[PDB]
Amino acid sequence: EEVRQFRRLFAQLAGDDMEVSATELMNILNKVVTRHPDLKTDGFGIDTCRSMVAVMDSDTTGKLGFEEFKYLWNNIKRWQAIYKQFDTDRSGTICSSELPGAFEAAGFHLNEHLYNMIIRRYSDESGNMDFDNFISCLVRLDAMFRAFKSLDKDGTGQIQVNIQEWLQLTMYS
Amino acid sequence: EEVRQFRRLFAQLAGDDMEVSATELMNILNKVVTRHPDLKTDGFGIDTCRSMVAVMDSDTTGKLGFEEFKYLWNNIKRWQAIYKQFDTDRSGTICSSELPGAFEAAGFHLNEHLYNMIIRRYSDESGNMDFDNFISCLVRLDAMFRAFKSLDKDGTGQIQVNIQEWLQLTMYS
Ligand SMILES: O=C(O)/C(=C/c1c[nH]c2cc(Br)ccc12)SS/C(=C\c1c[nH]c2cc(Br)ccc12)C(=O)O
Ligand SMILES: O=C(O)/C(=C/c1c[nH]c2cc(Br)ccc12)SS/C(=C\c1c[nH]c2cc(Br)ccc12)C(=O)O
Ligand SMILES: [Ca+2]
Ligand SMILES: [Ca+2]
Ligand SMILES: [Ca+2]
Ligand SMILES: [Ca+2]
Ligand SMILES: [Ca+2]
Ligand SMILES: [Ca+2]
Ligand SMILES: [Ca+2]
Ligand SMILES: [Ca+2]
Repeated sequence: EEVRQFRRLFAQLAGDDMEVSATELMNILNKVVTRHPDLKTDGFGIDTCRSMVAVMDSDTTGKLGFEEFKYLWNNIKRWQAIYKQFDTDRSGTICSSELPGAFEAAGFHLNEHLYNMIIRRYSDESGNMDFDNFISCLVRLDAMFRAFKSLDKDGTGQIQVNIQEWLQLTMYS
Repeated sequence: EEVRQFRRLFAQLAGDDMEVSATELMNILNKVVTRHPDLKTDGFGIDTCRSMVAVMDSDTTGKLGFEEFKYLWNNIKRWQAIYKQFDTDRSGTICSSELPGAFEAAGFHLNEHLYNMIIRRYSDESGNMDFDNFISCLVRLDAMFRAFKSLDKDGTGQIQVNIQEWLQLTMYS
């Protein structure tokens, strides 16, 4: 049903090597947002898309297999709905006061300091975040929570990170 | 003298707020790299410059002050010299086989696994890395080593962090 449409989508996007490259992902995300005039964006750039692919590429093939792509695509589908719901002035962007509500709706309850850091890193000079920056941020945030969770086997809220794992987790992202 | 020139050029670049934004940095790196055609590039994009600024913004103003800028600039100047030196076929690009000499000359000794990841994230389908990607990689890799070492004064090879700390450390595009 939806399982067959999705499988078709992935097959046609992934093409001859049966995995989704950064460039394939970039072209599809740009194709789709082009149809949503309520999402303001200067575009999905290659560098951003290589970042998204690396962070999602948990088997280190270089590209996104079916499950990796499914996980990402379904996140974006939920996250775009959130963005539109929380763009309560229809600017096409998420401003500083809209951001906490949006991230919280996505399951990320941060604190003022962390929201300010993300606005600082991801939002523009007026404190507005456009749609590709918003998705780029959430992919990584979601990945970073997941990485923490894997390392926190005993549920102490502290993790021990060796230098090798640190370099992999930050450089292959 | 060189010191006076550097201060003038920074003052001119930083303008009214006396700090260098990601957009200001993008513009000057694109203007300078165009004068060095041996450094082949598809350009410095805004996302890559926002990341550089973020990783260099140690007083969290959101932009690079004089000392933060100088430090990034001096690294870029050393690193461009290494890129030219280790580009032995003169392709304007750093191939997989040229990369470790270059990283070794920058002071970094990474295992094969980490090279594979960096090559997948930053080089093309032929294993060639262009100049903006080489610089983006090195600015990040340096910053990540420096971050880890700051938190591991004793050289245990490990750091311990909570979720807040982990997010502050990693939430870098
Ligand atoms: O449920 C799904 O898989 C959907 C996929 C989808 C929607 N439009 C598409 C266009 C192409 Br060319 C392929 C696949 C498409 S419909 S949900 C939706 C918005 C939505 C879903 N993913 C999005 C990504 C981006 Br970038 C922008 C908008 C997206 C809606 O109902 O509006
Ligand atoms: O060759 C040039 O264009 C140089 C420009 C230059 C020197 N000092 C500058 C200060 C600012 Br705020 C802007 C431009 C300046 S002199 S060579 C140099 C560094 C260097 C060499 N190649 C480079 C490429 C890129 Br992209 C960035 C810097 C590069 C230097 O003297 O530091
Ligand atoms: Ca493919
Ligand atoms: Ca993969
Ligand atoms: Ca808004
Ligand atoms: Ca954007
Ligand atoms: Ca400025
Ligand atoms: Ca600063
Ligand atoms: Ca070469
Ligand atoms: Ca490039």
